[PDB]
Amino acid sequence: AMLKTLLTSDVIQVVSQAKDWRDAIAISCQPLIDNGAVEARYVEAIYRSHEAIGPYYVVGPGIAMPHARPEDGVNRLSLALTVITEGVTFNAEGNDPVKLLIVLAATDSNSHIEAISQLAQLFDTASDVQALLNAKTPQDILSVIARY
Amino acid sequence: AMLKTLLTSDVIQVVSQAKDWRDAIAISCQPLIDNGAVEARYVEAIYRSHEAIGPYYVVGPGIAMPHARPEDGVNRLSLALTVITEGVTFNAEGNDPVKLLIVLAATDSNSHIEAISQLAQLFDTASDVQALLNAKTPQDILSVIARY
Repeated sequence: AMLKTLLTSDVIQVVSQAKDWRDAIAISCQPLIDNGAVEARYVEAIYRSHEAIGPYYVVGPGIAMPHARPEDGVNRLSLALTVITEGVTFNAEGNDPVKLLIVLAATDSNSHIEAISQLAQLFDTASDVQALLNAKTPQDILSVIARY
Repeated sequence: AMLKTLLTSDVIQVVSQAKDWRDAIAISCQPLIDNGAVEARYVEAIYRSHEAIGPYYVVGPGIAMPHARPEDGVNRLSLALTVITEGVTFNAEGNDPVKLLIVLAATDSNSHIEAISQLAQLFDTASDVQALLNAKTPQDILSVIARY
Protein backbone atom coordinates (compact mmCIF):
# COMPACT_ATOMS: atom_id res chain seq x y z
CA ALA A 1 0.00 0.00 0.00
CA MET A 2 3.29 1.66 -0.05
CA LEU A 3 3.42 3.74 -3.22
CA LYS A 4 0.22 5.57 -2.39
CA THR A 5 1.63 6.57 0.99
CA LEU A 6 5.07 7.57 -0.25
CA LEU A 7 4.15 9.36 -3.50
CA THR A 8 2.02 12.24 -2.30
CA SER A 9 1.61 15.51 -4.17
CA ASP A 10 4.59 17.16 -2.55
CA VAL A 11 7.06 14.71 -4.21
CA ILE A 12 5.34 14.60 -7.63
CA GLN A 13 6.65 16.89 -10.45
CA VAL A 14 5.42 17.42 -14.05
CA VAL A 15 7.62 19.77 -15.99
CA SER A 16 7.69 20.38 -19.64
CA GLN A 17 11.43 20.55 -20.27
CA ALA A 18 14.54 19.59 -18.55
CA LYS A 19 17.80 21.08 -19.59
CA ASP A 20 19.49 17.69 -19.47
CA TRP A 21 19.68 14.46 -17.43
CA ARG A 22 21.22 16.25 -14.43
CA ASP A 23 18.33 18.73 -14.31
CA ALA A 24 15.84 15.87 -14.60
CA ILE A 25 17.40 14.12 -11.64
CA ALA A 26 17.64 17.36 -9.63
CA ILE A 27 14.02 18.21 -10.22
CA SER A 28 13.06 14.87 -8.87
CA CYS A 29 15.28 14.92 -5.82
CA GLN A 30 14.86 18.48 -4.61
CA PRO A 31 11.65 17.72 -2.62
CA LEU A 32 13.46 14.87 -0.79
CA ILE A 33 16.40 17.09 0.08
CA ASP A 34 14.00 19.80 1.22
CA ASN A 35 11.90 17.53 3.44
CA GLY A 36 14.94 15.86 4.96
CA ALA A 37 14.31 12.42 3.50
CA VAL A 38 17.76 12.44 1.88
CA GLU A 39 20.88 14.53 2.34
CA ALA A 40 22.04 16.62 -0.59
CA ARG A 41 25.03 14.34 -1.01
CA TYR A 42 22.60 11.57 -2.13
CA VAL A 43 21.95 13.39 -5.38
CA GLU A 44 25.65 13.97 -5.80
CA ALA A 45 26.24 10.20 -5.48
CA ILE A 46 23.70 9.69 -8.26
CA TYR A 47 25.40 12.21 -10.52
CA ARG A 48 28.87 10.79 -9.83
CA SER A 49 27.73 7.24 -10.67
CA HIS A 50 26.04 8.42 -13.85
CA GLU A 51 29.19 10.18 -14.97
CA ALA A 52 31.65 7.44 -14.04
CA ILE A 53 29.62 4.27 -14.58
CA GLY A 54 26.73 5.24 -16.91
CA PRO A 55 22.89 5.32 -16.85
CA TYR A 56 22.38 1.74 -15.63
CA TYR A 57 19.45 2.95 -13.51
CA VAL A 58 17.39 3.50 -16.70
CA VAL A 59 15.20 0.42 -16.45
CA GLY A 60 13.18 0.32 -19.62
CA PRO A 61 11.78 2.41 -22.43
CA GLY A 62 11.21 5.88 -21.11
CA ILE A 63 11.75 4.98 -17.45
CA ALA A 64 14.57 5.84 -15.04
CA MET A 65 14.89 4.89 -11.35
CA PRO A 66 17.62 7.17 -9.99
CA HIS A 67 18.98 5.92 -6.66
CA ALA A 68 22.16 5.39 -4.69
CA ARG A 69 23.12 3.45 -1.56
CA PRO A 70 21.64 3.74 1.95
CA GLU A 71 25.09 5.01 3.02
CA ASP A 72 25.03 7.77 0.38
CA GLY A 73 22.76 9.96 2.54
CA VAL A 74 19.33 8.36 2.93
CA ASN A 75 17.51 9.39 6.12
CA ARG A 76 14.16 7.58 5.58
CA LEU A 77 12.27 5.52 3.04
CA SER A 78 11.15 7.90 0.35
CA LEU A 79 10.19 8.13 -3.32
CA ALA A 80 9.73 11.02 -5.75
CA LEU A 81 8.20 10.95 -9.21
CA THR A 82 8.76 13.34 -12.13
CA VAL A 83 7.35 13.34 -15.63
CA ILE A 84 9.20 15.32 -18.29
CA THR A 85 6.66 15.78 -20.94
CA GLU A 86 9.21 16.73 -23.66
CA GLY A 87 11.56 13.65 -22.74
CA VAL A 88 15.24 13.88 -21.81
CA THR A 89 18.20 11.90 -23.18
CA PHE A 90 20.24 9.92 -20.66
CA ASN A 91 22.40 8.21 -23.36
CA ALA A 92 20.69 5.00 -22.33
CA GLU A 93 20.66 3.55 -25.85
CA GLY A 94 17.15 2.49 -27.01
CA ASN A 95 15.55 3.38 -23.66
CA ASP A 96 15.83 7.08 -24.50
CA PRO A 97 14.18 9.46 -24.31
CA VAL A 98 13.37 9.19 -20.59
CA LYS A 99 10.02 10.65 -19.59
CA LEU A 100 9.34 9.08 -16.19
CA LEU A 101 11.71 9.24 -13.25
CA ILE A 102 11.00 7.56 -9.94
CA VAL A 103 13.69 8.28 -7.36
CA LEU A 104 14.12 5.63 -4.71
CA ALA A 105 15.76 6.12 -1.34
CA ALA A 106 15.85 3.41 1.31
CA THR A 107 17.88 2.93 4.47
CA ASP A 108 17.83 -0.87 4.55
CA SER A 109 17.02 -3.96 2.54
CA ASN A 110 13.60 -4.80 3.99
CA SER A 111 12.22 -1.45 2.83
CA HIS A 112 14.17 -1.53 -0.41
CA ILE A 113 12.77 -4.93 -1.31
CA GLU A 114 9.19 -3.87 -0.54
CA ALA A 115 9.47 -0.63 -2.55
CA ILE A 116 11.11 -2.39 -5.50
CA SER A 117 8.52 -5.16 -5.47
CA GLN A 118 5.78 -2.51 -5.92
CA LEU A 119 7.70 -0.53 -8.50
CA ALA A 120 8.29 -3.75 -10.50
CA GLN A 121 4.55 -4.23 -10.68
CA LEU A 122 3.98 -0.63 -11.75
CA PHE A 123 6.68 -0.80 -14.46
CA ASP A 124 5.13 -4.06 -15.69
CA THR A 125 1.66 -2.47 -16.07
CA ALA A 126 1.75 -0.84 -19.51
CA SER A 127 -1.50 1.09 -19.12
CA ASP A 128 -0.27 2.70 -15.90
CA VAL A 129 3.14 3.41 -17.41
CA GLN A 130 1.41 4.90 -20.47
CA ALA A 131 -0.76 7.11 -18.26
CA LEU A 132 2.35 8.29 -16.38
CA LEU A 133 4.63 8.68 -19.50
CA ASN A 134 1.78 10.81 -20.91
CA ALA A 135 0.98 12.67 -17.69
CA LYS A 136 0.41 16.47 -17.86
CA THR A 137 -0.54 17.19 -14.26
CA PRO A 138 0.18 15.85 -10.74
CA GLN A 139 -3.45 14.56 -10.67
CA ASP A 140 -2.82 12.36 -13.71
CA ILE A 141 -0.05 10.79 -11.63
CA LEU A 142 -1.98 10.69 -8.34
CA SER A 143 -4.82 8.84 -10.14
CA VAL A 144 -2.44 6.07 -11.21
CA ILE A 145 -0.66 5.87 -7.88
CA ALA A 146 -4.08 5.65 -6.09
CA ARG A 147 -4.19 2.01 -7.27
CA TYR A 148 -0.94 1.23 -5.45
CA ALA B 1 11.81 -19.13 -13.14
CA MET B 2 14.85 -16.98 -12.24
CA LEU B 3 15.51 -18.46 -8.85
CA LYS B 4 15.27 -22.07 -10.03
CA THR B 5 17.51 -21.25 -12.99
CA LEU B 6 20.18 -19.41 -11.06
CA LEU B 7 20.26 -21.28 -7.76
CA THR B 8 21.73 -24.59 -8.88
CA SER B 9 23.99 -27.02 -7.08
CA ASP B 10 27.15 -25.10 -7.78
CA VAL B 11 26.06 -21.89 -5.96
CA ILE B 12 24.25 -23.31 -2.88
CA GLN B 13 26.08 -24.32 0.41
CA VAL B 14 25.19 -25.56 3.88
CA VAL B 15 27.86 -25.13 6.53
CA SER B 16 27.61 -25.47 10.31
CA GLN B 17 29.49 -22.28 11.33
CA ALA B 18 31.47 -19.22 10.32
CA LYS B 19 34.13 -17.32 12.34
CA ASP B 20 31.97 -14.10 12.47
CA TRP B 21 29.81 -12.04 10.09
CA ARG B 22 32.76 -11.23 7.84
CA ASP B 23 33.56 -14.85 7.40
CA ALA B 24 29.86 -15.62 6.78
CA ILE B 25 29.85 -12.98 4.01
CA ALA B 26 33.04 -14.56 2.57
CA ILE B 27 31.61 -18.09 2.53
CA SER B 28 28.36 -16.86 1.03
CA CYS B 29 30.02 -14.95 -1.82
CA GLN B 30 32.83 -17.41 -2.64
CA PRO B 31 30.92 -19.35 -5.34
CA LEU B 32 30.38 -16.13 -7.26
CA ILE B 33 34.06 -15.23 -7.03
CA ASP B 34 34.97 -18.74 -8.14
CA ASN B 35 32.76 -18.68 -11.20
CA GLY B 36 33.69 -15.13 -12.22
CA ALA B 37 30.27 -13.62 -11.67
CA VAL B 38 31.81 -11.13 -9.26
CA GLU B 39 35.32 -9.92 -8.45
CA ALA B 40 36.89 -10.77 -5.09
CA ARG B 41 36.62 -7.12 -4.07
CA TYR B 42 32.80 -7.37 -4.07
CA VAL B 43 33.21 -8.95 -0.59
CA GLU B 44 35.40 -6.09 0.59
CA ALA B 45 32.73 -3.62 -0.64
CA ILE B 46 30.10 -5.40 1.47
CA TYR B 47 32.42 -5.21 4.50
CA ARG B 48 32.95 -1.46 4.00
CA SER B 49 29.21 -0.74 3.73
CA HIS B 50 28.61 -2.63 6.98
CA GLU B 51 31.49 -0.73 8.57
CA ALA B 52 29.93 2.57 7.43
CA ILE B 53 26.31 2.06 8.44
CA GLY B 54 25.79 -1.40 9.93
CA PRO B 55 24.06 -4.50 8.61
CA TYR B 56 21.51 -2.71 6.47
CA TYR B 57 21.27 -5.82 4.22
CA VAL B 58 19.87 -7.99 7.00
CA VAL B 59 16.25 -8.25 5.89
CA GLY B 60 14.52 -9.67 8.98
CA PRO B 61 14.91 -12.37 11.60
CA GLY B 62 17.41 -14.92 10.35
CA ILE B 63 17.81 -13.50 6.84
CA ALA B 64 20.50 -11.53 5.04
CA MET B 65 20.79 -10.41 1.43
CA PRO B 66 24.38 -9.24 1.01
CA HIS B 67 25.02 -7.15 -2.08
CA ALA B 68 26.82 -4.05 -3.34
CA ARG B 69 26.80 -1.85 -6.42
CA PRO B 70 27.54 -2.98 -10.00
CA GLU B 71 30.76 -0.90 -9.80
CA ASP B 72 31.86 -2.77 -6.68
CA GLY B 73 32.80 -5.78 -8.82
CA VAL B 74 29.78 -7.35 -10.57
CA ASN B 75 30.40 -9.10 -13.88
CA ARG B 76 27.06 -10.90 -14.39
CA LEU B 77 23.63 -11.20 -12.79
CA SER B 78 24.05 -13.84 -10.12
CA LEU B 79 22.71 -15.32 -6.85
CA ALA B 80 24.18 -17.62 -4.29
CA LEU B 81 22.43 -19.16 -1.28
CA THR B 82 24.08 -20.26 1.97
CA VAL B 83 22.61 -21.68 5.12
CA ILE B 84 24.85 -21.49 8.24
CA THR B 85 23.10 -23.89 10.55
CA GLU B 86 24.45 -22.64 13.91
CA GLY B 87 23.77 -18.99 12.92
CA VAL B 88 25.96 -15.97 12.99
CA THR B 89 25.72 -12.61 14.72
CA PHE B 90 25.61 -9.66 12.30
CA ASN B 91 25.01 -7.10 15.08
CA ALA B 92 21.57 -6.66 13.54
CA GLU B 93 19.67 -6.07 16.75
CA GLY B 94 16.60 -8.28 17.00
CA ASN B 95 17.19 -9.83 13.55
CA ASP B 96 20.12 -11.91 14.80
CA PRO B 97 21.00 -14.70 14.59
CA VAL B 98 21.32 -14.81 10.75
CA LYS B 99 21.10 -18.29 9.20
CA LEU B 100 20.13 -17.68 5.57
CA LEU B 101 22.21 -15.59 3.23
CA ILE B 102 21.19 -14.92 -0.37
CA VAL B 103 23.90 -12.96 -2.13
CA LEU B 104 22.66 -10.81 -5.01
CA ALA B 105 24.84 -9.33 -7.73
CA ALA B 106 23.46 -7.35 -10.69
CA THR B 107 25.03 -5.09 -13.34
CA ASP B 108 22.03 -2.81 -13.94
CA SER B 109 18.69 -1.81 -12.52
CA ASN B 110 16.46 -3.80 -14.90
CA SER B 111 18.06 -7.04 -13.72
CA HIS B 112 18.26 -5.89 -10.10
CA ILE B 113 14.52 -5.14 -10.07
CA GLU B 114 13.67 -8.49 -11.62
CA ALA B 115 15.80 -10.39 -9.13
CA ILE B 116 14.45 -8.42 -6.15
CA SER B 117 10.90 -8.98 -7.32
CA GLN B 118 11.51 -12.76 -7.26
CA LEU B 119 13.32 -12.71 -3.94
CA ALA B 120 10.51 -10.62 -2.47
CA GLN B 121 8.09 -13.39 -3.29
CA LEU B 122 10.30 -15.99 -1.60
CA PHE B 123 10.75 -13.83 1.45
CA ASP B 124 6.98 -13.24 1.55
CA THR B 125 6.29 -17.01 1.69
CA ALA B 126 6.72 -17.97 5.33
CA SER B 127 6.47 -21.72 4.59
CA ASP B 128 9.46 -21.49 2.22
CA VAL B 129 11.47 -19.19 4.48
CA GLN B 130 11.06 -21.70 7.31
CA ALA B 131 12.08 -24.57 5.02
CA LEU B 132 15.33 -22.70 4.20
CA LEU B 133 16.02 -21.75 7.83
CA ASN B 134 15.53 -25.50 8.70
CA ALA B 135 17.69 -26.68 5.76
CA LYS B 136 20.35 -29.22 6.58
CA THR B 137 21.50 -30.26 3.08
CA PRO B 138 21.69 -28.88 -0.45
CA GLN B 139 18.80 -31.09 -1.47
CA ASP B 140 16.64 -29.35 1.18
CA ILE B 141 17.46 -25.99 -0.46
CA LEU B 142 16.73 -27.15 -3.99
CA SER B 143 13.35 -28.46 -2.94
CA VAL B 144 12.34 -24.97 -1.86
CA ILE B 145 13.90 -23.26 -4.87
CA ALA B 146 12.02 -25.70 -7.16
CA ARG B 147 8.90 -23.66 -6.38
CA TYR B 148 10.45 -20.51 -7.89
